[PDB]
Amino acid sequence: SYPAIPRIYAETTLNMLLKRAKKPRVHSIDEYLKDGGYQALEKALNMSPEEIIDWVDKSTLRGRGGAGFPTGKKWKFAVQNPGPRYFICNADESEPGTFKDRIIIERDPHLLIEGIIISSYAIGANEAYIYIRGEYPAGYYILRDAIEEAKKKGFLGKNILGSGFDLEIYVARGAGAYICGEETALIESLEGKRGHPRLKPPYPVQKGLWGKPTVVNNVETIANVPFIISMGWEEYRYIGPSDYAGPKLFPVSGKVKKPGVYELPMNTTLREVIFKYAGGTLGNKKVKAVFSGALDCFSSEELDIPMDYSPLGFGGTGTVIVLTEEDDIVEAALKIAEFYEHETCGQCTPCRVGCYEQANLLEKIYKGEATEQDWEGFDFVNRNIQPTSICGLGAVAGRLIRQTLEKFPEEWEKYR
Amino acid sequence: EFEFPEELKTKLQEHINYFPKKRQAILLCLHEIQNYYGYIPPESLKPLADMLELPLNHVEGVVAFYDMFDREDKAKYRIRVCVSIVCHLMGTNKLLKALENILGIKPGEVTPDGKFKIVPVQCLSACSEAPVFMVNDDEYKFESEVQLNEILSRYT
Ligand SMILES: Cc1cc2nc3c(=O)[nH]c(=O)nc-3n(C[C@H](O)[C@H](O)[C@H](O)COP(=O)(O)O)c2cc1C
Ligand code: SF4
Ligand code: FES
Ligand code: NA
Repeated sequence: SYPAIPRIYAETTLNMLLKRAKKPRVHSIDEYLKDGGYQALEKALNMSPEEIIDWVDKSTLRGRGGAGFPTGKKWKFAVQNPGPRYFICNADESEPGTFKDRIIIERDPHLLIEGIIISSYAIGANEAYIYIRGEYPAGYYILRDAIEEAKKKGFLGKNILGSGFDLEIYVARGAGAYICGEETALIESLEGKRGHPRLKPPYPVQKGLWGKPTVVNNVETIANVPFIISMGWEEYRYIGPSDYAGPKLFPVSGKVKKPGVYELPMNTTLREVIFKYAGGTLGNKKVKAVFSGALDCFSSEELDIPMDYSPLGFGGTGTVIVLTEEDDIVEAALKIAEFYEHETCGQCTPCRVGCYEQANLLEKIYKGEATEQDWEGFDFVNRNIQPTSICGLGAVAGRLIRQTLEKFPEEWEKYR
Repeated sequence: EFEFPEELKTKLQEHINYFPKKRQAILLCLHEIQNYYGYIPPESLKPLADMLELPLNHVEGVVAFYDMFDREDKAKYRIRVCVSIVCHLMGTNKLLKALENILGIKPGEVTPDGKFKIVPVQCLSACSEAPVFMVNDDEYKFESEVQLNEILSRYT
């Protein structure tokens, strides 16, 4: 028995990452094995670590955590440095609108565990971690049980399947900070400290957990690793566009008929995600904007863009929050400002004071209590959260809000 | 003078022995303490620091940093209400109004019996099921006051 989880709708056109996770229930090891589960691990243990890295590289798989670094290349960088090495599964998923990772953790934990074992073997890590946000208690108990199921079927522990490879997967819990998804802050939290990002360089692949070479990968990235080994890199590269190949999970929310997670190729357009798959809008109202998580804002004129990591593409993590004609953009921008205000770790002064002031002044603007000085101050602060910042949060805290100012000036001017 | 009840001490020692290094268990221990008492008693920090082999200052800093931990209000059930973008768009205010009609409390408040506390939180990452809330570890989609009332009646 696990804590209650809402039943998120999940649909797939590829039947890969959502093969089992399209069903809202825990798929235990017996059901997993019946589908050919852990057979990719068996094949991997018969291959050299260098060969697995090459396949993952040739698959063109890129990070699903937001930065899109090529996964195979990240592994090459880490194995350049001497051991012991560490493998970390980033299950901190806390960005507004993003709920793709949890459905893998909660419904197909073994797809994630298998991915972790293959990845750990590829980089020579004998100790792996799952760092899962504190607000996923069910996901935590499901992973602990699944790890024990894997241990009993001999997929974990010492000398896994007579290969001489040892691995233990430890599950760590977060405790309320979005910043703990930042790979260096996650490592600090795993070391039993406050989740404060470290100045980069050094990068985790060189000096991470206990100053040792550390590979941090997102849940969704790791969930592709069993498919790459099972299918082979070539067959995997055939899925979707050849330049942005493989399956991709799209968490869709807001004013859509069918909100949920969609497994689609990355040549799908934003308009197709909304209208062809998510069933269009609630009450057939006009789409006003799409928020790419708390990162970007796309207008109704930008829906024909592809859902890939190209510069003109959707980018981010494929997070789709739909706002229709009746949704106030200034009220929406305030919710984004409030997010960054609550999440800055405060190490950097323009980030600490800029995230606070952007939200404080925007609330004044929204409530009709802003002076002309507050209006000018708001514009200044929004353009000045980034200076001296040592992590991605300070660099993006004003991005989406700046885009609503540029794309919806008529709406903002109504608040003047 | 402060002592952890044996049943808690045992669970705490298990977390401390779980990771390769003792100090890595700090967050698991603090979740355990809060689940046992319904908050983090200020007096529990010194015995925990000793067990983790960390200075009291380090533990206090960690408790202050992580938002899930509450050192002030003892509450049997924590009602975490998402106040972020998607739940806002889909009905956070309807959820809060329903909670006030049922329990008589607003965000940050605790009922007179110490049973329920409304905690406003950022995105719980169940956005397709907005407006979202948790009741301790259980997570739900808010539908209506009638539906919410039935959910809350399960926490006695
Ligand atoms: C403020 C901030 C929050 C982040 N949150 C997450 C998160 O919840 N999950 C995640 O996997 N990556 C998150 N990232 C990105 C990670 O730092 C990192 O790029 C990623 O985990 C690497 O894995 P990938 O290459 O598989 O994408 C965040 C980054 C920043 C700057
Ligand atoms: S940029 Fe912001 S969130 Fe990142 S380390 Fe600096 S203060 Fe913390
Ligand atoms: S915005 Fe409420 S759960 Fe994501
Ligand atoms: Na966290």
